[PDB]
Amino acid sequence: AGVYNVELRDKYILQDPSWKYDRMPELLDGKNVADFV
Amino acid sequence: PQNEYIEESIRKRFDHEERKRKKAAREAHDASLYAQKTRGIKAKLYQEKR
Amino acid sequence: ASGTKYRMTLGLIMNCADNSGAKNLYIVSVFGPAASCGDMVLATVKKGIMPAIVVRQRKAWRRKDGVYLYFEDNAGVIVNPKGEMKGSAITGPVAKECADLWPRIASNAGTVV
Amino acid sequence: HGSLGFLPRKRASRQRGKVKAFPKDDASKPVHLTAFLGYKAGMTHIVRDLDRPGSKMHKREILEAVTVIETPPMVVVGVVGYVETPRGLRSLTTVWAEHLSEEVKRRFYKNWFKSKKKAFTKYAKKYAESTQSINRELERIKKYCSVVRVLAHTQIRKTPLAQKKAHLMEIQVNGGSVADKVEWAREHFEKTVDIKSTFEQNEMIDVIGVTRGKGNAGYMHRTQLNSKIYRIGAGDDAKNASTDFDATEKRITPMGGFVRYGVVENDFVMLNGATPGPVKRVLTLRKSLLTHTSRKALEPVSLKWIDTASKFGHGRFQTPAEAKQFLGTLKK
Amino acid sequence: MRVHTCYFCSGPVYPGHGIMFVRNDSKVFRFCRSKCHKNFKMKRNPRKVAWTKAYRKAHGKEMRNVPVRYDRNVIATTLNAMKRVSQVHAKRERLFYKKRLA
Amino acid sequence: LRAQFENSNEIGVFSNLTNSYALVALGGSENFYSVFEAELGDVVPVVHTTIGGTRIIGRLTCGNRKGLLVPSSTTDNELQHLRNSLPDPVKIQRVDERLSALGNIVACNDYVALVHPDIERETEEIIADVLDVEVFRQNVLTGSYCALSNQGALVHPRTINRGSDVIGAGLVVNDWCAFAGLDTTATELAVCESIFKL
RNA sequence: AUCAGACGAAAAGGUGUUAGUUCA
RNA sequence: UCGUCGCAAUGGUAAUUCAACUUAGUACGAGAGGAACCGUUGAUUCAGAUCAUUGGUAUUUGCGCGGAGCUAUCAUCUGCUGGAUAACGGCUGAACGCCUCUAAGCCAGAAUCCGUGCCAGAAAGCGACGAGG
RNA sequence: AUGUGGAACGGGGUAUUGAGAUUCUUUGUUCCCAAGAUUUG
Repeated sequence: AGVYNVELRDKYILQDPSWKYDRMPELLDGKNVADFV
Repeated sequence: PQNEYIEESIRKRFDHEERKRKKAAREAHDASLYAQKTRGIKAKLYQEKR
Repeated sequence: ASGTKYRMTLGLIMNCADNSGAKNLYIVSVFGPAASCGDMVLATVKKGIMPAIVVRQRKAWRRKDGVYLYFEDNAGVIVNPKGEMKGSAITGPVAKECADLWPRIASNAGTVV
Repeated sequence: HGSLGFLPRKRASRQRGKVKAFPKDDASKPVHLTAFLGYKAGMTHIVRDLDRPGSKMHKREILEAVTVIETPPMVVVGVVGYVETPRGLRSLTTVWAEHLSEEVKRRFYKNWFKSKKKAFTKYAKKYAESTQSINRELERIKKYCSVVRVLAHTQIRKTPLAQKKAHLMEIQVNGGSVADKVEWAREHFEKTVDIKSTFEQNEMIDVIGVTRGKGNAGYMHRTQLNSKIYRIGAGDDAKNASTDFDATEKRITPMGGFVRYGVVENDFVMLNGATPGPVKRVLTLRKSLLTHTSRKALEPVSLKWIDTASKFGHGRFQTPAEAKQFLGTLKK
Repeated sequence: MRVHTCYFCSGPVYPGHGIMFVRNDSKVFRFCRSKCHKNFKMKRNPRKVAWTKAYRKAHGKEMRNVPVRYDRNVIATTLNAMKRVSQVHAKRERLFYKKRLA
Repeated sequence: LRAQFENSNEIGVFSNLTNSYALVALGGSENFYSVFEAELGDVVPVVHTTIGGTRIIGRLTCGNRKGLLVPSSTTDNELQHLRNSLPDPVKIQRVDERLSALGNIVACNDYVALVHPDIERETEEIIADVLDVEVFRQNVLTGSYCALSNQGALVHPRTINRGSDVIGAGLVVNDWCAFAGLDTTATELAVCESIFKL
């Protein structure tokens, strides 16, 4: 308790396991990539 | 439980008896050591009691 | 209670967002002096001493990253001394610490922010 | 002044941070350097998520008052042999490298323009003329030493600093045998090592440095502790200020260079917090004396986005490049 | 991370910089700088400020909450599309500036 | 499932239990989340996602079983992560409304939702369309005051969670399983189970 | 003698002793 | 003679910490009470501080703003750790065939002590090293 | 201390400012220049 690492990517329904374990862009060149994709 | 639950549990560590015997044998030495090491008012009270 | 106190804007006159019949509840004393955004503190009704979690805080509250956000006013939602919200329903944004301080206060809140 | 740990307060003479206590080493440890000299590039705050068990912000992004330290790769240009004596630790013999830069040679010369600039010139002569003498000096070190440290000079030329005299610090090679330490330094003589080799950036580095002179107010050497590095960005890397989230390329140098330091061109180390001493100051990044296992050291760094708002002056954008199309076409 | 737009200066807002304001009507206002925040507190009209981008746009001087499944190919295509869109926007802005100057 | 997250009995406030998935919030006890996983997590995913960094996001989560139409105050990155974390069948939507605590405001029973009396009709209809449950604008915090589910969680005294007026906050009522807090009264829990045909 | 000795808290306590006396 | 890069005789010392939510309504406890426990969040007070970013700035006498930089946790860092022990508890074991923490001894064990770390260094403390006839 | 020399200008950048001006940097110009005394060794 308090030292166990819990990953939210494991509990995913993504088709590609690699995509679920890989982060996605958030902001790029002053523009929110995550909010504009 | 209720009432004398602790007494009931006792009725229902065994090494304490062996420890008590060791303490009893060392009690004679402990009394002399405590009396010789006591200082102040406590030393006078212990001497008066003895 | 619930949650751990964190360094934030000690905004909460603490406007009683909770629908306890009081629009404003001036903070009489800080429970456990000022209370951060979402921290319950003793508050004597200013308009309309009881705990008052600051659902909205006029002072800019540094976020988790450090994003300081300032609400319209230092609104302390009225909370009963037990911990539950004294008012039927809180109004305006409800701070995340107010949810931690009292889930009922966040539950009573129409808006949680 | 209540803490007499720092009282009496007197200004530290040497600007360079002095390693009063090097980390302990053993043969099991591989031969490695314990300290690396850096320059106070800047310390803007950059966002980063915190993956920490039990954290209130577990898996939540956090803006962090981190610190960029310009770290030109250090050059080892000599060795010192330390004999364990009942009266202390004595320097047996010092074996310098054959060839030295003008900058490190300048360190010895107060003026450097005086007459002939003869620093180690005959020493360079006898070094090549009699390599066997250096072999005997190396043999004497390996035979009669316990603590081997390496002479290292700063590549200020890479940095945008007016100072020409290369700061020389006696970094200590740690791990392995004394002969192994001598061999590593000998094969590394007249060669430079990046801080990325010295520190892995997951390591907790207790950077030490001299506090600035307030105008005895300030100017005192201090040892920061519990400062894990966040990104040892190399100078050639233009993606150093571009993390995975802010993939768009951006140099660690923000708009308007750095405050009273200029741009960064060489390797740097990213580390949260602040350290004593003003901008562009020689900072002693060194291995931690204690192998602290705090969860902050255990958790890795996953930097969200590097702030690159304007240095000296004021900037409302991460880089001008994105601001070029962000604002309308200028009069020009 | 989302880059908000300033209410007064109409500029990007980065974490740590700027001021965020919340109104009684659940309205969020962002100020790019202290001067923008001071102007907002002074009830300054955004269209009445020469330096404000709102006035520049409406004066002739200038020209998704639905969740979606992640796709690596879509992100890769969008990376080049954003650069192409920015280049096209820059060319259009340059043409507009040249026409305005003439 | 009358279980309390850590020592907090506000199961509904902590988790917005719905038939398809229980909209739990991050910060709850790992064992309690596993307990919620054991009770109804398999049928109703109990992923603890703090909407907008709130541990009581379940109170404010306006996402029901058919549609995760939670308020837009939920973090976009978390919502995007939850969209990948949860199955696409749940109509995940961001309810951009002034009443950010729409889940507390709306008693979004899987059969028929019950929005707040002052809740926006368009926002209620949008939440109703995603949740596939007809909204009923009707304390204002209908979801927080009274637990709502297709199975049936009776109504507040004006009471679940040891007579707490906020039955919805105390009890995480879902069509698959009408969960509640550990402090829920035995008579109240039995009545809720009887209301839920259990 | 861990408060040596050399220059009243002192009554006592000494599973602290050294020698001897008495009864034994 | 001028420097380089170091050792340390000798002092001083610091962080005091708790507080509140999990870890907990946790084992144990009829139960209440409540461990062990685990991180996080902060905070009482005090110390050395950087001055990046921000607030103030303030003869830029540039243009109220105010650069370049300074001050301000008002932007931020930020305060160590291994043995020996006190009481007490034990092991071994005589005296006092056994027994007996103790008498020869040892271990565990205090917020105690010692060192470690930090701050200095001995203007007359030293070593290696480069450059008077 | 005869040089990628240093420094001052002509400046420019950085920002300030909110169309205008200013101030670390400069393959530009020039000044400066093997820059003199004192002190010991």
